Amino acid sequence: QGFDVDRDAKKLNKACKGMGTNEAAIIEILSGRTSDERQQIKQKYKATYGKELEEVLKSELSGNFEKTALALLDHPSEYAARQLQKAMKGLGTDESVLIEVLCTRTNKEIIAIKEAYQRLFDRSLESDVKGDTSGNLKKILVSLLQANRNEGDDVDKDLAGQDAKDLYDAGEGRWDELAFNEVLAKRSYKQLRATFQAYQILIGKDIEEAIEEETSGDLQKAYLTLVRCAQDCEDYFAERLYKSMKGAGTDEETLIRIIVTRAEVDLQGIKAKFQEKYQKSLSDMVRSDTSGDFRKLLVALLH
Amino acid sequence: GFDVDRDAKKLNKACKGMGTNEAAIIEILSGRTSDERQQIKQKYKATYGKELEEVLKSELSGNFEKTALALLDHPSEYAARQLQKAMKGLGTDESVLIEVLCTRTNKEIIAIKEAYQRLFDRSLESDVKGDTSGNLKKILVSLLQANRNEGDDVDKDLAGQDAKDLYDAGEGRWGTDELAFNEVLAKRSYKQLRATFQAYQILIGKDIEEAIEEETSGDLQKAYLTLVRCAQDCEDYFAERLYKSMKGAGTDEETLIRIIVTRAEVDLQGIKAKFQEKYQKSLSDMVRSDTSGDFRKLLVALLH
Repeated sequence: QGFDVDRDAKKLNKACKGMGTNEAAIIEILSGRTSDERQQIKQKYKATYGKELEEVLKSELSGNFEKTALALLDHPSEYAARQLQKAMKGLGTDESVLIEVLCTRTNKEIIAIKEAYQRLFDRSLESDVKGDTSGNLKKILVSLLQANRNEGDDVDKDLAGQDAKDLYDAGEGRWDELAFNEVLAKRSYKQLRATFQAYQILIGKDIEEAIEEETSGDLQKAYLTLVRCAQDCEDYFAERLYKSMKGAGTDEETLIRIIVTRAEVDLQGIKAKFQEKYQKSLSDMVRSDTSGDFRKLLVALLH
Repeated sequence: GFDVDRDAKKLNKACKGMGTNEAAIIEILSGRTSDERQQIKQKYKATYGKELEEVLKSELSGNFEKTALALLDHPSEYAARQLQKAMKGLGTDESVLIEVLCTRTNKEIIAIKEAYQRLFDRSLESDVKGDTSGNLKKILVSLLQANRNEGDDVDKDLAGQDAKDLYDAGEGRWGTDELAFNEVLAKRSYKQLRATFQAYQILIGKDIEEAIEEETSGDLQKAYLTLVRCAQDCEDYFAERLYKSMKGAGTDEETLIRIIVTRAEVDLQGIKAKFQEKYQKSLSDMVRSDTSGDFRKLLVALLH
């Protein structure tokens, strides 16, 4: 009945500036509330308005802005379970996500992940791990799933000395992998730090050199991850955040998983170690390697 | 302090606002012709000082953004983008390259070559020669010449003679003469090729597609069958490609967008009709069951 170019270009402007206002409100709520507060909001939303909040966002958000929003609406253990289930695509496939989660979680966190996995997918996380890995990698990951790591406060100096000697002899092929599995999975992080410094004194190498020389493949990555996590877990995640950005493609899945799951664990320590390690802030590199509403949400999560 | 009722109320306000704002964007991107929204894109830049495509990239995401930006490009430019994205190695896959080059007229092949030069400072013919191989390279370059006969006359003597040539080029015990198939399927008219196919059926007893499936292989076969099917019934070709791109939980949504967008003002209404007859269900219904979110609303709106 009459093409009005000025009318159409006007309500497009009104709609676009409305998108930015609403997304700003969504970003404000998701990045300004704790996980428990977000759970209270999500429950109150469905009671008052009769719809599941996660469902409403699925129908109006897209891309990595939607993935981050739904990740923040899950419990940290639930999103970790969704990440593990998504990454297990058969034997021989990439295992980095399974190594990252299991080698950096406490006993209570691993138990919460195993509970979430069983509830979300009607199967045990251990069964899928046994069917997706093999060799000594299966042993160590299934071992970590037992969630029985020593988590006391005390250090046994004589035990740290004996473990260091046993780890060196296992690299020489005495009584080659069962010793690394037992020490790295069951000793406390504080006990392992004493074990590593004793290994440096006795042998002359740091334990990471010995691992790089005596192991390879995904098993080496798991041992190095357990060592890095016990010495400085914030430095580990800072490097994983950095390496996931170098490139125009950018593994944004790793970016979301680390920022969301570690938010109320050690995200502030990760940001400090990141600045000290790369002379740039983690937030500054998000702006350099992301864009759109997804960048705006991550920057808000980094404060 | 922390007010749960306030934040949930603020969220419901922001959620209803995004539904309203997206409805306004969908109603315009699907309610205006390509020329009409080309004026809106330039009018938006003059009135508000920001390019519309850049404003949408910062607020839209996913395949909703991909469709929105596809509707704001000329169908020649978006076809050139699809070629540049799918071109990434000597082997790889050539589905997008075969689909576009074997279904466009001379006027449309030129506009893609022009847009590809303007967008990427590169020759589309040059990039094809580096990505393709074998006789698939020779036929796709031959289509890029945009010199196919587009007359209305049909030479019945030539249709019968080309039919004999296409049979002799596949019955040679030395090797299938692929240079002869590249000649007929690329330079004869669509209406001329139909007569060539009818003559081949009468002379040989096999359909021309049955002869291709047992005398060529790989992507060269896919290029031939695409040329035959678009010359025979191009609305039925895109009807199948739309159907098979959705049969599955994965759903190739890139192909779904590329077809609906590049063929919107060409023969999309003919594609929708052939889809209904071919599968007993409308394209709008199958899209409604194999997509979700604001991406589904924008597709349903594009199908009217």
